[PDB]
Amino acid sequence: MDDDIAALVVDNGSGMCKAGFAGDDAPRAVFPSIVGRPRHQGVMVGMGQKDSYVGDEAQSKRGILTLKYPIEHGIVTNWDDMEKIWHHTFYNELRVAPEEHPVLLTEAPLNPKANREKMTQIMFETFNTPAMYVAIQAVLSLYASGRTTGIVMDSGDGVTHTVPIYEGYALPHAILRLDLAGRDLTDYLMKILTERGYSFTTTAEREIVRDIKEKLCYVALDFEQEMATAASSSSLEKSYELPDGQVITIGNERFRCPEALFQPSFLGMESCGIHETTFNSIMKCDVDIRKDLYANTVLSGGTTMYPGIADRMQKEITALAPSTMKIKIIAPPERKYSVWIGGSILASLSTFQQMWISKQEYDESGPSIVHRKCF
Amino acid sequence: MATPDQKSPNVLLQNLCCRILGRSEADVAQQFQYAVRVIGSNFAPTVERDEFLVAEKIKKELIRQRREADAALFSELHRKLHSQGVLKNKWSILYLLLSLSEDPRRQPSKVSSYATLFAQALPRDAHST
Amino acid sequence: MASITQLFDDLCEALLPAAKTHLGQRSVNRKRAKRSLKKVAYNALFTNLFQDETQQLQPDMSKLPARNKILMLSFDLRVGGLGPKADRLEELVEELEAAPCCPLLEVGSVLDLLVQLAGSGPPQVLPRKRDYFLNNKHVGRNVPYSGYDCDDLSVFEMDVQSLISREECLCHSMIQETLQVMEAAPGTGLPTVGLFSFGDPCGDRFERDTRVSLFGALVHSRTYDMDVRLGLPPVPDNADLSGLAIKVPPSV
Amino acid sequence: AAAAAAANLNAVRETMDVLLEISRILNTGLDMETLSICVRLCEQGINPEALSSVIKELRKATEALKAAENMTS
Amino acid sequence: STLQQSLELKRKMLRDKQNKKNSPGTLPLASQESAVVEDLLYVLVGVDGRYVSAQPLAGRQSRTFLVDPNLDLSIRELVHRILPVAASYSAVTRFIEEKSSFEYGQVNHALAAAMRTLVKEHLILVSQLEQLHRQGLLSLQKLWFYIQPAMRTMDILASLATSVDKGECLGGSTLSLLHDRSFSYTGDSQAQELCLYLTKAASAPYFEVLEKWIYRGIIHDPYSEFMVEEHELRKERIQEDYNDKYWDQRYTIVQQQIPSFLQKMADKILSTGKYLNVVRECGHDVTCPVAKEIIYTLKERAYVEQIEKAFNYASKVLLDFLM
Amino acid sequence: AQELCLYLTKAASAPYFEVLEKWIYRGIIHDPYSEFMVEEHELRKERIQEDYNDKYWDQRYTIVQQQIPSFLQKMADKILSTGKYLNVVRECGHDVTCPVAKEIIYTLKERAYVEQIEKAFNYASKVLLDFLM
Amino acid sequence: ITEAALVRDILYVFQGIDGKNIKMNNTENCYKVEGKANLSRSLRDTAVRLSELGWLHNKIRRYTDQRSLDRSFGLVGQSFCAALHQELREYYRLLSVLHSQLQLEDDQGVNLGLESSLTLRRLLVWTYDPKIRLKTLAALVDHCQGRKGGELASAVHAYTKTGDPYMRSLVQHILSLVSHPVLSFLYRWIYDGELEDTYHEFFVASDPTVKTDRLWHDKYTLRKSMIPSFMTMDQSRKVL
Repeated sequence: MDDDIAALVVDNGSGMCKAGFAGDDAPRAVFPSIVGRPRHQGVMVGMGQKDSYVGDEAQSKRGILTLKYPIEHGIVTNWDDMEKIWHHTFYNELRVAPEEHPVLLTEAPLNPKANREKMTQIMFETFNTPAMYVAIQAVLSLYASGRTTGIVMDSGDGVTHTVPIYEGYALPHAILRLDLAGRDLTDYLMKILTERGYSFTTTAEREIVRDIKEKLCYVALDFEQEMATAASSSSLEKSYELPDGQVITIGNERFRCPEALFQPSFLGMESCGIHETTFNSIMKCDVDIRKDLYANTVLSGGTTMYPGIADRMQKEITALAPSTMKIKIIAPPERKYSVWIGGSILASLSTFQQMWISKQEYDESGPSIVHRKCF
Repeated sequence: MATPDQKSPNVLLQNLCCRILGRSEADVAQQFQYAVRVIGSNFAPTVERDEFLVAEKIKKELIRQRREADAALFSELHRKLHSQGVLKNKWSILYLLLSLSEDPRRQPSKVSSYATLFAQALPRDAHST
Repeated sequence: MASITQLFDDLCEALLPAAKTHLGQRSVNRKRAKRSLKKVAYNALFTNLFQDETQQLQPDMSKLPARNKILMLSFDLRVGGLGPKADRLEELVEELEAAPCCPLLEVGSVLDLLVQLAGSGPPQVLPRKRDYFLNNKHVGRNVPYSGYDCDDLSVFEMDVQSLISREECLCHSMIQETLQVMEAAPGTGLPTVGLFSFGDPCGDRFERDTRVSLFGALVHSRTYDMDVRLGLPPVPDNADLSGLAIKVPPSV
Repeated sequence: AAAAAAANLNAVRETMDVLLEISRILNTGLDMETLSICVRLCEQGINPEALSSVIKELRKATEALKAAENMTS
Repeated sequence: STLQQSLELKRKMLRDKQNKKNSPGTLPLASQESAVVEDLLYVLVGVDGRYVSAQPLAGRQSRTFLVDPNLDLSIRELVHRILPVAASYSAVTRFIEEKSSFEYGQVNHALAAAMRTLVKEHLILVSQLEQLHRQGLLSLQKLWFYIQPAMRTMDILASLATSVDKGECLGGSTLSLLHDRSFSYTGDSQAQELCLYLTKAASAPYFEVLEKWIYRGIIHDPYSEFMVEEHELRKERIQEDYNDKYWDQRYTIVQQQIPSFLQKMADKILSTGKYLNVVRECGHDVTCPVAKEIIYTLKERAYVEQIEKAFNYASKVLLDFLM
Repeated sequence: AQELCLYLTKAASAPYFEVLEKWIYRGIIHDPYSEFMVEEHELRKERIQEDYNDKYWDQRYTIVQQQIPSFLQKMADKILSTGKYLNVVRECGHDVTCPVAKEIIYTLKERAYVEQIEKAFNYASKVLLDFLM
Repeated sequence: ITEAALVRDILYVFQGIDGKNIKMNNTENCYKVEGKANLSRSLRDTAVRLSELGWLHNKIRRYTDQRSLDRSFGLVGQSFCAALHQELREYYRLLSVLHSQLQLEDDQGVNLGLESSLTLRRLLVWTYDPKIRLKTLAALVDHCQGRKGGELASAVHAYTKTGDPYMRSLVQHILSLVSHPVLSFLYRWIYDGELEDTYHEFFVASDPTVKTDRLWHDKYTLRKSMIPSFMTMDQSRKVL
């Protein structure tokens, strides 16, 4: 068995980091982009508690750890803690030496060049990786769609981006970022559940409300019609039993919560709806490629997993795009993991193996290679 | 910088239809299909590859049009064409030109009668094509 | 909707070669081949994704209506002597385009793919037997007055001759294959290499040297031929003049 | 939906017949079931030029794989 | 002869299937060599030579040959060394031809078919050697060398056939015996490969029956070869009788029919098929989405993982049905 | 052989179906060899009205049982009635153009010819009923 | 005795014809080699081996002649005989190819000791698979002897249970071909009420004497013996 050293695939979602090997159909490791450090250094030091836990290990130690997220609203906020999280992932979950494997990294849309540079420096100097690449998550999802022109809708928990791409090149003038994602929808769902009489106040109850949203919330094709149906019929109403056996009832919140994608004011968000964000990104794009972008609208990220999101996006884009524009919204069933799938797809290309930035190229160009070598 | 090469009948028919109708191939799809259907099953084993018959027919037509001078000019043109070795299927070219010829008299604006004679040409069918 | 990765996985699975009956190694080879084929497939799918504009394929036929490409293929078929088949293909293409409720949203794109799939389909087509009614030229109610022209008769004769020749050619090819199988060298061509033969020492250098040396029997010669007449190097002409030198094996 | 399913089935049958004729002239090894799968993929917006290049590459890969299977069996 | 034992195996398998189916000193040295070549070429086809004739087979013994006493002692010893291969060939052919009867069940029939294919390959080799002799290209030492590996292969195959015949192994017991023989060839990579091919072929119908049982809860076992046997329980008493005749008596495990390579997973297969049969008997039509071709493999127990997956699927379906 | 026999049967029915069509659409027997399942007998029309026997209805056209095709045997009576009606209409001086006149094709599996015959019979019956009323 | 004469006799036996030196022994119901001394005992055994194939051929031809003349075999029986004739035609085509190869070997005159030369052993090898095919066909004929209609269909289904994959495939093809008319008649009766059972071969029976008052009760009956073994009793009842 030829042990072809698999490239590393790291999907950095706004809510959760997902990582694995190139050529895998899914990331091998998928954990929240959270790094936890022990809340009480004193008592648990004797019990072999790590000073910090990352990913799933942070969740397992959440009782004794203070969790920190080195990626905030989809943006890396702690480069040292993000590097520690990646190291923990590599050595414990994947159990691989990053010095022996090329690493394909993902980035948020509009990630600062300097932030890319600092990440590259950390990757090249701490992990001594033989090769690396930094790709925009939405670009990888677009590559997973087999397209070179289009708009990728990557929606994690912390941030939403709209990234127009033409002939394989992203359209920076048409790239849009929306700081509204699964976290905001989860907080809105928690609010509406508290209004419904189910009390969710703890970070554990907040996570319960998030899971409830992920399981029972859906995106209405017509938010007002679904809200009216839930108000006039319990067919859209759903009961949910809490782990303590308390039954909560959710009605239009099943669709009012994701209705914020079209009407973010429904969540109390001042952000534009998905239709307005899509329209603005298309208008910021070239008119000649706008037709193909509408025809190549890819849904990505965990927040694209909402049932009904595809129909809502179709309706909204049709109402917002030119009537002559061929609009096609692609909502892959794996769009919760679309980032990881796209990274695996992209990293699997033979011609891409020459596109990795090697450790030698990093040492030659330094951290600025991210701004100088990856275009 | 174009070198003569055998191109598929579809390309030639498309260009011909575009120039004849003066419209895009999309606008002549029905006509293109009809022409394609008729043309696609038509091989001429019965046509006699003899320029002399075509030349005689052209001369007779010109005489009918009282254009004996034009007939002489046509003869000279045919002689020049024979001098050049550019065309291989001259009988076909002459037949096509004669068939697509439109009488300027039909000079005038009409032609006196159409008493087609048995004269005609050969049937070549005698050979096992 | 299924993912593009999932759709390509399904395509690769359906397109995967039917495993030859060899159980064991072919399963692992199939998994590795599936991964490799996926990589190749994506390379072809994204051949133009990162290809410079300079490899702009010819703009002509791409702007042509799919119907026009279908008409081109019909014309070639008619020229190809498939007139009835050309007519049937044209009828079916008109019907497919005429379908007022195509349940596929990319039916036009599907036709475009089929044009792009022209020449990509599977092919010996057993010649269509003459329907008794099809060749019944003189069996009809409204028989048009025709001559005695037997052009169609000559075509039918040629078709029958082709059928007979095809049966004879199939017989000759089958005979040649069966004799050629029976004609392999003694002990050659066996499917269980080495199980009923002393396996050819092509693999291991030690085994190779043993075979060419006949388990080390050969001193100065190496051979793959089992029918070689063994000879020794001739006596040097200078042996009576210079004596007999100990032959030193060449250092190479 | 039932009418849509029946229309899709009839369309698949018509496409399979047309594809069979094209395939017979085409002498390349494309099957009906793979064609249906591609049609589902093509309905998802795959570029027909990309699809053709992929099909050609798949046929070459299938021939290489058949040679490999014949050598390994 | 092996033919009588194989015919008896056919009759026994027929009974099991019916129960399952309720439906020279003066010759010149070169001329002696040539005559011996002709006799050996006949014996490889089971034909007596002019100077070397086969003795009649007494019982389930290897075929004996009578050799002309006037042959060279060294030649006679080489002939006696080769004659074992021809005796093994004749015995194998007799067994193959007898157990090839439909009465022998699909597994034994497939085994005989594989043996017939290998016998055909042996005959092809022998025909090429005969041609070389006719070409004058065949020496006695070259023949001995070329047949030595073939002799060993045929002897191993004949020993396996004789062991199966002595054990009258059938179905799952036959599959267990095949597995054990494959382990017996652990030191013989070529014999191991041959046994692996044979085992995969014999498991193909057995794996088909297993697939049918695990995916449909239907035993489509005409020869009663699977490790799970169905007993007709009166459904009226399956609900009526305090005994779970539907769960416990409708399907029973045939311990002798447990394949040795499946023995570790047999119980999971049994439970899966029991659950599927209950679901069908419950009036829920179950289309198994996990139905896949089961292939015998010697190094990888992929079938075991597939059986575990099927067991889990059936368990999930049954749990959902019950809830 | 089944295909060959089917081709042969269709060919042999072509003139027979033509005769049937002529009878059903015009009530005219153009049968030089008396092969159709319906045989015409010359009944004196003058005495057809005079004689108590419906010689026009009963004697002008007779069924040839031996000429009844086995595949048409189940429809023979309907064919007879259709031709009788057409003959009556012609004898009434009403020229009847059968609007349901279609080519009759021999079919082995489908009795499509039977359904067409029934349609023609219904058309003739309706025309006759309107004429009588 | 030249080998070529034996070749000619073997080709005749493959054609079911007695050779000049090999004749069918009616007492042994096999071709017997004429007692001329020049036959090798090994050659004699080879002649017997070929005469087994000739005996099978003659048996097949006897069956074909016996059933081709029997109008009482009915449409289903005729279809089964036709399928058997088609398989026999394939066998005869193969035999013709082998005969042409033997003629080429005889005409070339050279005792080429090449592995391709037509040896009696090579002939036996080339006919080994045909021998298995013919053995399978003969066993099928023997098991199907005396069976007709649904009993013939049941016998065919019984032969489908063979373990030999080549025999299994062949029997599956033959079963499908014979059932296509049989299933057509059966299904036409059970769905459309058409009963072209000249030999009363279909599993649905109609009593023409049953009045309409008992039509539902008595008019239609099941020919249980004519029930194909590929149909269940519950399926048969539903069809009825």
